[PDB]
This record gives sequence, structure tokens and C-alpha cells, in this order.
Amino acid sequence: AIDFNDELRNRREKLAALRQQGVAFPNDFRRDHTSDQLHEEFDAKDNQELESLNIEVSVAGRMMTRRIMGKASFVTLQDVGGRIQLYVARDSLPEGVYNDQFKKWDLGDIIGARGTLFKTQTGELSIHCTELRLLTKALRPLPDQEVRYRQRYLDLIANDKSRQTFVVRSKILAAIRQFMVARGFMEVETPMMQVIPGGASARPFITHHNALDLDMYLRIAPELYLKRLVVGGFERVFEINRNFRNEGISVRHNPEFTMMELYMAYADYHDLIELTESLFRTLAQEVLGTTKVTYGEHVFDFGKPFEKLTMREAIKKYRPETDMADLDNFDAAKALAESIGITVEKSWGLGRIVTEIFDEVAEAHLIQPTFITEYPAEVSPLARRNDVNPEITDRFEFFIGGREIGNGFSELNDAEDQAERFQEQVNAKAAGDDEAMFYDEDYVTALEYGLPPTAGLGIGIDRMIMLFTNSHTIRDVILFPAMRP
Amino acid sequence: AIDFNDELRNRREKLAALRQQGVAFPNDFRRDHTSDQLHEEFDAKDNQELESLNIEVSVAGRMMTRRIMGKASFVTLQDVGGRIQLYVARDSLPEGVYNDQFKKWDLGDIIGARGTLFKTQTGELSIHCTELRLLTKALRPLPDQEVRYRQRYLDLIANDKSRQTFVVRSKILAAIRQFMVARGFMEVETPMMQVIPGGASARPFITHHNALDLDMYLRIAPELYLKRLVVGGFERVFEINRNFRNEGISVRHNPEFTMMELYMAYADYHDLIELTESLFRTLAQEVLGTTKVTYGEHVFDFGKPFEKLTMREAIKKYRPETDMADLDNFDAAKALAESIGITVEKSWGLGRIVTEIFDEVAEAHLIQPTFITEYPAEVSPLARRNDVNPEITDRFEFFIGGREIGNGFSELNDAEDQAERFQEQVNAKAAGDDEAMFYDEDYVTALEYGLPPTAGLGIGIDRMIMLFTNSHTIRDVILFPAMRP
Ligand SMILES: Nc1ncnc2c1ncn2[C@@H]1O[C@H](COP(=O)(O)OP(=O)(O)OP(=O)(O)O)[C@@H](O)[C@H]1O
Ligand SMILES: Nc1ncnc2c1ncn2[C@@H]1O[C@H](COP(=O)(O)OP(=O)(O)OP(=O)(O)O)[C@@H](O)[C@H]1O
Ligand SMILES: N[C@@H](CCCC[NH3+])C(=O)O
Ligand SMILES: N[C@@H](CCCC[NH3+])C(=O)O
Ligand SMILES: [Mn+2]
Ligand SMILES: [Mn+2]
Ligand SMILES: [Mn+2]
Ligand SMILES: [Mn+2]
Ligand SMILES: [Mn+2]
Ligand SMILES: [Mn+2]
Repeated sequence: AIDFNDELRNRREKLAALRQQGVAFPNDFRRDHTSDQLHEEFDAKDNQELESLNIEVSVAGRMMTRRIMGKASFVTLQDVGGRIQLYVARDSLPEGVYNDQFKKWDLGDIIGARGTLFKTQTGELSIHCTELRLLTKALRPLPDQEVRYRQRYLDLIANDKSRQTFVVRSKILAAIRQFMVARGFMEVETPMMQVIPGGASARPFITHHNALDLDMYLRIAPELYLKRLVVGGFERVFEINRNFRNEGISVRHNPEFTMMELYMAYADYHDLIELTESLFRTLAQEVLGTTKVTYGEHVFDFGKPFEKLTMREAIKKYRPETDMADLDNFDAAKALAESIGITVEKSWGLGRIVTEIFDEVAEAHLIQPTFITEYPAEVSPLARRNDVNPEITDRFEFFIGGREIGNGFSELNDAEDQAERFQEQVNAKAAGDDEAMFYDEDYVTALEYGLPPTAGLGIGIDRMIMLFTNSHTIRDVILFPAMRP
Repeated sequence: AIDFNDELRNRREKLAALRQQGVAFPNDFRRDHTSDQLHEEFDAKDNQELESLNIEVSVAGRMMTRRIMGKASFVTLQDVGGRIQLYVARDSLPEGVYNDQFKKWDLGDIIGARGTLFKTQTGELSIHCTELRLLTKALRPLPDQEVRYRQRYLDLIANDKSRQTFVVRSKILAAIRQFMVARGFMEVETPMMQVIPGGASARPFITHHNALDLDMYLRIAPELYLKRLVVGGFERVFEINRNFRNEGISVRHNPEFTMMELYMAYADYHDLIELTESLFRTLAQEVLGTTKVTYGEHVFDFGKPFEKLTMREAIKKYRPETDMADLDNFDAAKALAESIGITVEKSWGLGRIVTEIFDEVAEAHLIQPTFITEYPAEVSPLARRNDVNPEITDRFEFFIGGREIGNGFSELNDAEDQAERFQEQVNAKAAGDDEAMFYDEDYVTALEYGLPPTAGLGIGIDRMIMLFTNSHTIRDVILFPAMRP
């Protein structure tokens, strides 16, 4: 109880003493190895080899454990690569260091050491220190379950599983770039501040640029800019960056999230389906070492094709008692939708209602990697219209673990059609839809110069990271998740 | 004059005719080569080889030029890789295609072709078409000098020099990541939305999160979050992403810009100076093929050390008549500063005034790569204090071409000191400084758990791209620069 406050007092008093001796916070010690490197290279050698090899190394990190056994002590040092053992002896270090310094330090303190490698009796790699210093005094002792997100630094210091998740996240992004670049895609950077937001249907965050006295929006998606680049000639482009949506926090929603959008000219959604399946198979293999991934109580085989259903088949499959003819009549669909709890807004049309039914009925059940095709035109203002049925577009979305992971389609390169769909969106907004798109005249103009037939795909990177790290909340894969005040 | 309006009418009428025939905008043609690939592999072969090789290929792109010479025509097709010649003959293509289709197309139209490779009389690589289709009808004919930025797609279609600049930008970013990863740095993603902005001194953009009824700011810098990660154990981290500052547009300022911040524990600013010099030498060599870079009327030798001066030496060197003792007296410095046009604010102290004098006096003259050291503590609230002179910090900034390219320093890991400097910043804001930092209690707490001695560096990526593409305005290296309404 008060033992924590005495820890704080003791640390402040120890620091006060450092201040009297000179510069309490130096920046001089230099290491030449991290724990992971030492283990990788020497774990395999026995004390005989290490003895004859007589290798001296320098490390630095946090003092996680210390066991003082008189004139000798054993310490666990934790650095960016992991942990390494230190053997600290009074007569191995310079005079007075052991008793006047080392013993006065505290767990959590950042220290630096230089010594010779050897293996303990237990067979562990250890460093027989010949030099040891205090680099940074820790004024606070080593660390709801919301603290993990409120003070991510404590979570990273304490939980190796959490560290691993974020290291894997970095590995995945690097692997995605390598995968895309290998296919001739070029990474670009489009605006995050837009006067006219678009590319998706969402409530945007709004701000003000004083210099131009201009109201602006944080981008909800880079889609319209990326397609402008394809018109410009960058026929294989991708962007992996933040999107912002003014909506509430959830187990799979963060106000700002990372997404990858890619566009490849002279391709259709079928090509995106193949790319998606290859990306997941490649990432699982390259990053996890296997194509079979364990997530919760399930196993995803990214080595076999994703399942594929139309939106209606998914609805019929998860609500078998559904009279499919109901989805063809506005009144029947509206009634059906409401019967299952969906509040049908005045602006909604049949296509929107059917899509909403799909969300309510099937989304949660798409556990194994699944592609859902035939999205209604009403909810896809930027997607290419299907050749045989104009009411649907050549678009799909894919789900894994009951969550939507991606969205893709053959792009709409028909300027006149696009302008009309933008007008419908404007009417919708006027009829109450706060997520309807804004009319973008310059985008239409770009399409008039000519956009090659193209296929674009958007993938939620955070949602994807969850599947590769067995995380069941998006808050576990975002270093600093948005939190309630 | 009206000839443009007849171009528009003619294109709309041609499209109307396509609509009557069926689906005007197909998405079916697939290519297997881009122009750059064809040239790289076959430019070196003469017509004899190509003839015996009998290679058939498929390409797609924009029809840039067409010369109809009766039953045969010559076309320049432009794709993502560049341009390739097409040989279009009535009797080489399927019946009626040449006369009923090909001749009706327009420059700018997106087309697809399949044919055999050969070399023209002029010795150019060309494709003797056996199949040719119209993929996308262009409703507008091929393209102040502000249009380039207002409709970047037209600029990319028209100017190859502009395309090259952006391709090089992508190459540079990829090269930076490779450089950093080679040094054990791990790329992370920190928040772009922050309740308390910090890490720099700037006017932020503010927005509102409806869900939490919480006012938030677009990040002006990720610094405070990145250092939290170093405390957490990610001792070598970097982030390359957008920053937002509520300030006016300029030749070197965009409201949103890309920056790289990197932090490496157990290092000081001297280590950052070496890293900076190696990064520029590596990028110039790897990307431009030489360490000597031509920019405007100058040549930068990234093969030799950057010049290095203290802030005072730079001031003395560019305003030789300066009585250096003036920089040691608030009144003299204030008078000096005002005499050269600087409006001294009530909140400013000596350190701030001297820094402002440096900006006015020397910044523009630092043409060759230069490091400026000894930044006053007043203008460096997050930097490590110098051991011998507490009034200055172990920080530097570097300039190239009269513009600031980077900012780095040994990080402040003294929690008590940091808290105090935050308080001074709060007082400053209360005294009128609208760019002063906000007090960040959680950041101070993170430092209390212990931040290893660290060196951090921030580099303006757009400013850096300018130097490698001979661009003299930041608007030439950002795909969609911020523009006045
Ligand atoms: N708030 C969010 N947090 C994290 N990822 C998100 C969020 N919103 C959307 N995404 C991801 O971005 C992708 C593309 O955006 P899209 O507009 O399709 O999302 P969405 O369908 O609105 O998402 P959901 O159905 O999960 O609410 C989604 O497929 C999803 O993976
Ligand atoms: N508006 C901007 N547009 C582009 N790059 C910028 C902008 N503001 C700052 N930078 C870059 O970000 C780096 C780090 O931010 P910093 O706060 O040091 O900039 P700054 O000193 O305010 O810039 P300047 O002196 O050029 O106005 C700068 O060194 C510069 O390269
Ligand atoms: N912009 C879409 C993803 C890309 C769709 C294909 N053009 C979204 O935000 O969901
Ligand atoms: N945050 C600084 C760059 C990093 C400084 C070193 N900690 C800036 O915005 O200029
Ligand atoms: Mn949503
Ligand atoms: Mn959805
Ligand atoms: Mn969706
Ligand atoms: Mn500035
Ligand atoms: Mn500056
Ligand atoms: Mn600066």
C-alpha cells in the first residue's frame, strides 16, 4: 500500500544523490550487441568453446531481475531483442562499483554492461561483467486491463506476448510492401486533408485551415485520388496509410485505422480475388511459417481457396426460412429488414435494405475466409456495373473471423454514370443519409479524360493483423488505440 | 476556340454510338507487358533476330499519337512504363476493325493491342498488331501553370519529367526503409489524432470526435509517442508519415507533409550526424547513381562531410558586423533582432531571440549541406541539456539549399527537467505563444519509468525529395499539394 510510495521516495533520494555527484543522466555508453544477437550466435556453444573464444561484448537495457548473493550477483537484462544474463562480481568490476553503485540501483533502472561471454551451470548464455554502469535511474518501479492501452509502454515492458504482436505487425507490413512491389505496384502518398471527402460512406472528421479560412475533412479513404493517378498513368499504385472516420470505438473499429488501397489497370475483381488469396497465403507462410493459422478456436487454411458466395446466397444460408422473393420487393424487404431489428431510414432503397439484411444476417457467420459478391449498385457508387444485371456491381468484400477484412471491385470508369451516381448520393444526403458521398466534379472530369478499365482493392490492415497474431480486439494490434477520456 | 467544343461533342457522339452497340466500357482485355519491359529486353535485337524470335505480346495504354497513311497507320502507345510503337494495318487486324473502329478512335483513348515484335526502319521497337481494341473512350482531348497541381493527372499524362520526379520519390522512400531496416530499426505507426498535441511547436488543426464528444488535434509530430515506445523497449524505431500544421502554404511548406522520425537508444546527436551523412550518401549513390547531385545552379557532394557550425558561428559568418556580445544581453539581442526586422514577442526570452536572429540572418545562406549545432534550451523543450552549458542543448538542425531539411538531438530523459520545461511552455502560451507546447503529464510519467539515453532525428521527406529531383518548390514533389480555393 504505502510500500509503493516508499519505492518512489527511495528512487527520488537516490537520484538526488546522483545529481550531487554530477550529471545524473549521461549519454555516453555504447553497446555493440543486443540479446537476440548473442543468443543466435552463441547459444549453441558450450563453456569450453566460449572460454577459448574469449568474446567480449557490450549490452544495455533494463534491469529486470537482480539476485544479490554477497560478493556476486545475477541479473536479467532486457533489451530490444529480449533478455540476457549478467554475472556481476565485486572483484570483476572496478573498485567500489559493485558496492557503492550496483547494489544501490533498482529494478527498472536502465544499465549498461561490458564483459566476456560464457555459459552458466544451467547452460544459459551469460556475460561475466568487467564494467557496469547506471544509464537512467527509474523513478517508478517496474509495472482495469485498460492500463495496457492507456500506458502501452508498461505493457511492452511487462508482456512479451504483446511485444511479439507488434513486432509481427511490422513484419507483416514489410512483407506486404515486398509482395506488392514484386508485382510492379508503386507506393504513393495522397492527401489526408481533403476539401471534399469521398471514396467511401462514412461520417468524416472536420477541421479548419486558418490560413485559407477553409473548412476541411480528414480523409475517409484515398480512393478518388488513387484513381486520378491511374488516369495519369500510374497504372499499378498502392497506398498503405491512415483513414479517419467519425464513428464510435469498438472491438474492430478505431477512429483512425490503417488501410491499404491498391489499383491495377487492365484487371477486374476476379484478379483481385486471386491477389487477395495469394497475399494471405504468402503472408502466413512467410511470417508465421505455415499456411494454417490458429485464431481463437478456429484454424484458417490460407493454403486453400476462400469460400465464395453471392450476397443473397449468404443471406439464404444463414436465415434459411427467408423467402428470397422478399428481397425483390421494397415493401417486403423493408418489412423483412425491420423484423430482424434493422431501422430502415427514409433514404434507403431496396439495394441498401438487402445489404443491411446481409450485414445483420450473415456477416458474423463468415468465420472461414469468405468472399461475398454481387453488391447492389445503390451501395456501390464507385463500382463498375455488372454487364447482365445493372442493379448489382462487379464488387465483393471478404470476411474472416466474422469480420470484414477487405472491399474490392472492378472500378467505374464511365464518367456519365459516375456523375449520376454522385447525384443520387447527393439526393440521399438531402434525404437524411449523413454518410452519403459528396459530389466531386473534378473526379468526374478526371474520368472524362479516361480511366483505363481497372480493379481496386481496400484491405483493413489492423483487422488483418488481428488474424495473424490471434488478437480478438483491434485494440491489441494498434500501439496507441483510441480510448475514452 | 470552338474547336475544343467540337472535340467534346464528337467524343460524346462516338460514345453514344458505343452505347448502342452494347457495353461501352468493357473490362476484359489483358496485357502481359509494359513498354519499359519490351525496350529493356528487345531494344538490343535487330529485325533479323526479332523476326526469327517471332515474339507476340499484349500491351495497353493511352493513344498519344496516330498517323493514318491509308491502309497502314503508326501509333504511339503510352503506358505506366513509357511509350512503345504500334504498327496498325487494315489487313493485319480482323476484318472491319481497322476502318470501322480504329479510325474512329481519338488521341487520349485507352486502347489495347496484341502483336508481334519487330524493329522499324528507324530502328525503333514496334508491335505489328494482329488485334486492337478500344478499352476506354476519352471524352476530353489530351491536355496558369497551377493547373499542373489542380489536375495532377493531366500533368502526369503530359510531362514525363513530372512522372520521373514521383517515381524517384517512391524509390527514395523505399531506399530509406531499406537503409533503416538494415540498421535494425523497426517501423511503427503512432496516432495521428491526439488529445494533447506535442513533439514540436506549431499551430495544430483541431477537430471533434462526436462519439466521445471530444475535441482532438491532428498530430504536429509523433515524437512523444515514439519515445514512449523506446521506454517500452523498442529501442530502434522509426515512423515515416504525415504531420499536420495549421500554417500557410509556401514554396517549402504544405499544411500536411511527410516526415521521418527515428530514435535509437544508447546514442547521442553525433551518431545522428553520421547516420544523416550516410543516408544522403547512400540515397544519392543508390538512387541517382552518383554522390554529386546537381540542384539548381549548385552541386552537392554527398560524398564529403556536411559543413558544421554552431548557431552563433553561422550568425557571425553571415552578419560579420554583429557584436556577438549582443547575443548575451536580452535588451541588446532584442534590439539587434528588431533592427533586422524581427518582431519580438513578449513571451520570447534570449534563447528564442538568438534563434530567430539565426533564422533571419543565416538560414538562407546554408546552401551546401550544413549542420547547425548548439540550439538554446528555450527553443528545445524536449532536448538533452548540454553538460557544460545548461543554456544550450545537444541538438542540431541541418540545411541544404537554404532550407531546413532535418532536426535532431540527444533526447531529454530527465523527467523532472522535462516537467519543468513543459511548465515553462505553458507559461509561454499564457504569455501569448500560440505555438508553445501543451503539458503532457502521461509523457512525464513515461519518462519516470525510465527512458534510455537516446538520440532522435526528424527529416522532412518532401524537402529531401526536392534535392534529389532538382525541384525548387515543394509543390513539385507532393502529388496533390494543398491549393488556394
Ligand atoms: N473503424 C475502423 N477501424 C478499423 N478498420 C476499419 C474501420 N472501418 C473500416 N475498416 C476497414 O476498412 C475497410 C474498407 O472500408 P469500408 O468502408 O469497406 O469499411 P466498412 O464496411 O464500413 O467496415 P465495417 O463493415 O467493418 O464497419 C473495411 O473492409 C475494414 O477492413
Ligand atoms: N509545412 C511544412 N512542410 C514541409 N516540411 C515541413 C513543414 N514544416 C516542417 N517541415 C519539415 O519537418 C522538419 C521537422 O519539423 P520542424 O518543427 O523542425 O520544422 P520547422 O523548423 O518549423 O520548419 P521551417 O523552419 O522550415 O519552417 C523540418 O526540419 C522540415 O524539414
Ligand atoms: N475505398 C474503399 C476500398 C477500395 C474499394 C475499391 N475501389 C473503402 O474505403 O472501403
Ligand atoms: N519532433 C521534431 C523532430 C525530432 C526531433 C528529435 N527528437 C520535429 O517535429 O521537428
Ligand atoms: Mn462501418
Ligand atoms: Mn461492411
Ligand atoms: Mn465495406
Ligand atoms: Mn516552420
Ligand atoms: Mn526552423
Ligand atoms: Mn526546426
